[PDB]
Amino acid sequence: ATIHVDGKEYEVNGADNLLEACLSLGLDIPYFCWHPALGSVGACRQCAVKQYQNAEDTRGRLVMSCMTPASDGTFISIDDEEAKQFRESVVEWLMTNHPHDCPVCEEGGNCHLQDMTVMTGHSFRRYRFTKRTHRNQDLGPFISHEMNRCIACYRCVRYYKDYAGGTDLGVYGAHDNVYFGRPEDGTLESEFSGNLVEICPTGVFTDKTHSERYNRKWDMQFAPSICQQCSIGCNISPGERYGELRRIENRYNGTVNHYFLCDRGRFGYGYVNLKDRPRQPVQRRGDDFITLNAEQAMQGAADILRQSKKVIGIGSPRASVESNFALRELVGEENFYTGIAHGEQERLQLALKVLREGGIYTPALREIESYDAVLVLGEDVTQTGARVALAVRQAVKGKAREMAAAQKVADWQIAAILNIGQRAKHPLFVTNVDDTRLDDIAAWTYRAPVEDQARLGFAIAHALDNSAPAVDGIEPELQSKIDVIVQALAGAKKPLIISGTNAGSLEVIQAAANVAKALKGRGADVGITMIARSVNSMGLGIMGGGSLEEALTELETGRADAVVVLENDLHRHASATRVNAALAKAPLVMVVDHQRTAIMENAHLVLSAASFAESDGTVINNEGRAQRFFQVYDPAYYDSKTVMLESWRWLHSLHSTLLSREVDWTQLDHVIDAVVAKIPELAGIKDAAPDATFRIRGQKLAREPHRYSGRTAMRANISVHEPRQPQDIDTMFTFSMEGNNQPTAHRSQVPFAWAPGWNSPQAWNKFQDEVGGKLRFGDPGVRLFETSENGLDYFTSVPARFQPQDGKWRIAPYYHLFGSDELSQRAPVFQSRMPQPYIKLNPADAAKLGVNAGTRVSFSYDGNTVTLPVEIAEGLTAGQVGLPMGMSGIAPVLAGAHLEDLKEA
Amino acid sequence: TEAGLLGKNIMGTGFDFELFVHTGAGRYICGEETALINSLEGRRANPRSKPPFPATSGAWGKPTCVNNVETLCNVPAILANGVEWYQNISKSKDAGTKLMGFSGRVKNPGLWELPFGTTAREILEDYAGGMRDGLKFKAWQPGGAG
Amino acid sequence: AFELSAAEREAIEHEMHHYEDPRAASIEALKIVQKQRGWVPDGAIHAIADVLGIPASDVEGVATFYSQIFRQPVGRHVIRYCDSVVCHINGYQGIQAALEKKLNIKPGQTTFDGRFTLLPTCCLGNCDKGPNMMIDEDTHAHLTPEAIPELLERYK
Ligand SMILES: Cc1cc2nc3c(=O)[nH]c(=O)nc-3n(C[C@H](O)[C@H](O)[C@H](O)COP(=O)(O)O)c2cc1C
Ligand code: SF4
Ligand code: SF4
Ligand code: SF4
Ligand code: FES
Ligand code: FES
Ligand SMILES: [Ca+2]
Repeated sequence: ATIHVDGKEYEVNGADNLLEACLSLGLDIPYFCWHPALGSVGACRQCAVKQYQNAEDTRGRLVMSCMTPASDGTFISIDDEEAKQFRESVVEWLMTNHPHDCPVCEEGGNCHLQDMTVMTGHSFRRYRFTKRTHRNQDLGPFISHEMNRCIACYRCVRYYKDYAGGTDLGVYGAHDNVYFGRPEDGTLESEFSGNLVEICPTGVFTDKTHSERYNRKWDMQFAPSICQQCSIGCNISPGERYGELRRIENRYNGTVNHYFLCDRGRFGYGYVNLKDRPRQPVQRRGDDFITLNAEQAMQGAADILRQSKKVIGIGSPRASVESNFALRELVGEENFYTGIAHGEQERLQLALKVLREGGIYTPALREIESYDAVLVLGEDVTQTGARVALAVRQAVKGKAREMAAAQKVADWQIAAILNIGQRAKHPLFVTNVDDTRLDDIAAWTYRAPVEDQARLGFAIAHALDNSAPAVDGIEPELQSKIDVIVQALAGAKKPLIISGTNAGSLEVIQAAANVAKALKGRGADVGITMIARSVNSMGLGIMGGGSLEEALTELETGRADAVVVLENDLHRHASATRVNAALAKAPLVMVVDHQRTAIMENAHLVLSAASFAESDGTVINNEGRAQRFFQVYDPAYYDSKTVMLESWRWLHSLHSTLLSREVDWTQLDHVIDAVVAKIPELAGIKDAAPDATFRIRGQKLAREPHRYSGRTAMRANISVHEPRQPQDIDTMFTFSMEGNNQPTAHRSQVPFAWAPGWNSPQAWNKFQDEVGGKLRFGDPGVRLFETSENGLDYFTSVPARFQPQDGKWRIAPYYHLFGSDELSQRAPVFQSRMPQPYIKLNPADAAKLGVNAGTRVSFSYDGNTVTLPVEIAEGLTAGQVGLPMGMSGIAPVLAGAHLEDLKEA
Repeated sequence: TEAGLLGKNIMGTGFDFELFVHTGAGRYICGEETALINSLEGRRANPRSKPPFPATSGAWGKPTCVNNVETLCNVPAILANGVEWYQNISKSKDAGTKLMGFSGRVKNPGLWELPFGTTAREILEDYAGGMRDGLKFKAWQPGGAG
Repeated sequence: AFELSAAEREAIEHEMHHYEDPRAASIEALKIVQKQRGWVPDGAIHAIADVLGIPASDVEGVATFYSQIFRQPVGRHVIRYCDSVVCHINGYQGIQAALEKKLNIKPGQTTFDGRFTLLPTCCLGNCDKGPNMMIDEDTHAHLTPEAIPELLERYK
């Protein structure tokens, strides 16, 4: 398509509207109510341009550029005097009721309304009458509410309801008394409510966790990092000030998590600021503790490990690929063990084998939204991999998109698309032990035990292909629902099968693989998605190693006397009594970690590892994509006594001091080259980011904005003499303003979005090739494995039906977005969001045991009895008991396990 | 409905039509046709952007036509007396009759059915009786508050 | 502690029968609850929402959008006087002054005994017979300030 803007000719996409086409070209049109992910509605009237009928037209007509298609031969003017006057008038109308709040408003310096007020050139007030005011609501621990600052742009309700599927936010009232919020005071129930603070162009919805320790955007130090709180791999921008992690902003990745995080990633960062974190290496002598510097810790640990007969290693899916590899190098591959349990490891390697040997393409998170039928087997996606649930919601709305495209409706005119596709949607079939948050859009929800979910999957596979193994003993009603699922999946042009390791069953993953293979054999464009548990679960599975039980047997038989434990709370993957026994028996326990874990009282040496904010590394998401995270700040800048190093730096220095009796720390690229040389299956992590010698025209990439303030006063209470700038020999980023953050810079790693005149999150428009697309020179991260040419065979081990047993309660997992990821539970703001741990019972089982709702019942596991209060769960089938995985005292390894002597307390 | 003019198989022609009455809740914006459609769907009566028009995707995404009471009341006379009768009511560009009237401080405020092309002074003086005694005509609005 | 009665619920489902989407019965459900109880209390929003299968935010947005759906308690009789342009020409301000003198309240307020709620309203479609006002279901036209105290005593 050809458009003519202010006399200049441009080539654009004819399926785009004029606002997105002009913003993709670098032109500046002010806008409020349009968002790239939400489409156009034409509410705020800010984006007015003057459209002419042809080239020889002089009058024109004011139109909304967001509501006008960028068709071939369009003639518009942005800098027309009437259009500029109207845009300034719209800003002025928004400013009549706006409170005098910018100094005490958390959006200041990051405010889209401030930027557009300046952009329209409106700075003189002639309105002299009263300003309307509003009372505020309490919205829960994460989002602060200030309705005085609202410009009624409807972005919040459109995102929250139409995009995110939330139900407790809305618009109320009338003409100029329109109020955006909840019907009453209460916590926002959506798992994606935290994106409101970036969606809202004003300071109505603000990050309350940031507001407790507020600082302005120009004062932050940013880095491009990866969210550690689950396996999805959403790109984030952690921003710090005065040594503490202050905020987590969304970092745009056009392939992964484009505009949106989940609330666990956005608000579950507070463990980094915990005061009980290890700051320096501590060694226990008798019952006392002494603090060493890094050189003495290396010398002493190397001497003691050299004296030992066999050192074994216990990695973690928390830790990066470099640190796990450095542990495997320090102790040896045969003496290296993965820190996860045997069944967890078997499910993880089966998921990996399906992903990289199943012959079926695994889509990225953005690509999930294009599939026209979704079958979720076992995985409670909203509580474990929430952004996948958001993408599946978009894929479900794909049917309304298709029916609107049949009627020649433009893809950005979102209200018309929603009107045409009233309640029609692509088929979603979710299976779980109970009800899920996807049930409001699911075509069918199967509440059954994990073996019954696997039997449903195998029956679906056999009904799609007769070569797949059959399931005997299917009820006619279940058979009819299976036929409904099979007819939906067979007629789909792009079916997606989602599963994961959180369901705690191998047969669920095998059933998902068999359904994917049956759909592949019919010539369909089937995709398969696996959901892992932690941030680098797939990296630990690719690296491999023995299970935690093998390391426990090594430490219990006594043939291993030294154990290194990296970034691992061992009680999550094994019983606490066995771990405590094996660590009390071991004459040397060394723990490299960044959080005060429960195995640090039996640890002879504790090394203060860095968290993700203070470290660099590579993590593998469940898609198979290697992603590099970068250090945000130097922990020794404000407190010079802090000895907090990268985990791979600690372990490499330990290996060097063991071999050559000399302390060499390392560089990061040397560890990357070591990983890709010893491990060919991790050879893709070299290309995840450029090395530390990468430059943009000779200069490094800046971590802090240009107007970073207080550089001669922020440490002046300690000493008036300014310290040296911290040196980053690890990466291509500099710990200073003296660097490059241009939107046109040839790079893929962007620490923060800022452009002149665009101080809000809308500067990501400037950092993109087209708005809502990808980053200009490609999204960061590369895929480790491609689709295999040949798939697997059908798994013939169909499990039997679940039979309840008397005195034997099968544990059904109940994951929570706030509580099932260990580090996020450590965050103090998650305690207010923390649900009370309730054990779920069937009405029949609770009636048999004579316990009502809210009564305390005690159950015995691993020879220990614990008491939990009863919540009645109707959907949970009999013979099962529901437990919240990952909580304080309930390990995720308990999922799929049995339980004995459940008695009323 | 009792006489067979509404419901199933109207006049033995196989045409099914059901007519409902939906009473409003007091907002002026609901009279706008797309906002009327939104209000009929049980939503806040915000109007919709056109295109698409309600004829293609209106009420619940279905083809929908919204018409005034007086237009629908003009339809049966057209279909009972013929097109050429309706075209010959007045010699004006707007065919047919129209309910016109005058309100305010006039002697006879009311409503009369007149052909298009009747002047405002004819409605004010002949039909409305002019202004009241001791009142001088300053201004007038032809067709409502807008 | 709100609970929908059997008659209210049955009327709501009968309204749901007339549409292809049960969301379209939200305004009529709110009006049914208002007709039974005088206004729509806070728990009625959640009750109507769970009957219709729509979120309570949608029901509250509808209820607060429409002026005739009362979300605050009113008196036993609601006087709604027209304050639009033709009744302004016909002299609604004398009617408003007479009503304020008789009831000793401002518009939007309720009398001390809870008998009358005074409300301005848009044009009642009775402009040739103005000034007009609406008491609970009756329209009174050709209003004069002298007839207001006599006509207000017909509603107890
Ligand atoms: C603010 C506004 C209020 C309106 N109110 C009414 C109304 O009350 N009654 C009506 O018939 N048309 C009203 N209309 C006009 C409608 O949009 C539409 O033209 C009409 O309902 C049906 O068109 P018709 O005249 O061809 O039958 C209103 C329009 C606007 C912009
Ligand atoms: S929302 Fe923006 S313009 Fe309004 S007070 Fe806050 S910083 Fe200022
Ligand atoms: S609260 Fe924010 S996002 Fe919502 S309408 Fe107001 S300004 Fe827009
Ligand atoms: S979905 Fe997972 S990776 Fe993404 S923000 Fe949430 S916890 Fe982090
Ligand atoms: S951005 Fe176009 S009208 Fe709001
Ligand atoms: S102006 Fe009052 S009834 Fe119309
Ligand atoms: Ca570093």
